[PDB]
Amino acid sequence: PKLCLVCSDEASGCHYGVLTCGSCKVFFKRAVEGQHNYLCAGRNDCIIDKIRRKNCPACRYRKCLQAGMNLE
Amino acid sequence: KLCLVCSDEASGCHYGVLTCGSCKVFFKRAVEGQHNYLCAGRNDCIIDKIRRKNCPACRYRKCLQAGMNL
DNA sequence: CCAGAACATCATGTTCTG
DNA sequence: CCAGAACATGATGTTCTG
Ligand SMILES: [Zn+2]
Ligand SMILES: [Zn+2]
Ligand SMILES: [Zn+2]
Ligand SMILES: [Zn+2]
Repeated sequence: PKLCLVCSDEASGCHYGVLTCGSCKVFFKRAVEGQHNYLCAGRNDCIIDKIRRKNCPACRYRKCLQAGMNLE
Repeated sequence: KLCLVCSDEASGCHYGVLTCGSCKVFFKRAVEGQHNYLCAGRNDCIIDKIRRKNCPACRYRKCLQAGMNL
């Protein structure tokens, strides 16, 4: 098996340049195309795992960027 | 005038406390649903009009600290 | 005016299609 | 295999109903 570089769930494949799970793949594509602006309610360092990833879009988006996801 | 939980514009006195509509229904569903809420932070999230949706654990906790019940 | 239900929209995740 | 669209669903918020 292989892990999502963003949320540590089971990766489904290489998406947007990075190993990710399906949910993170479509989250990113949705985050980079739409207007959302996200606000972190903690300290910009929220725990993004399978359980908590939808708590903080802001921190999930940032982790997406830091892993190097991009549309091409 | 301001929701004690999220500082959004309150609507009336709900469950003991001046809160907004969204907080009223969140609180009732919280208590009467008993979901496993988990904070992604340190159990001290900021809860305002936007951030209240981020962390229902902290939101439900702040409701309690405000005095909401029944 | 307020509680509870009903409705409407959000946000997310799986599945399908190209 | 991967991207983009379509579908499915549970959480949130507003409106109606008692
Ligand atoms: Zn992921
Ligand atoms: Zn965060
Ligand atoms: Zn509120
Ligand atoms: Zn929290």
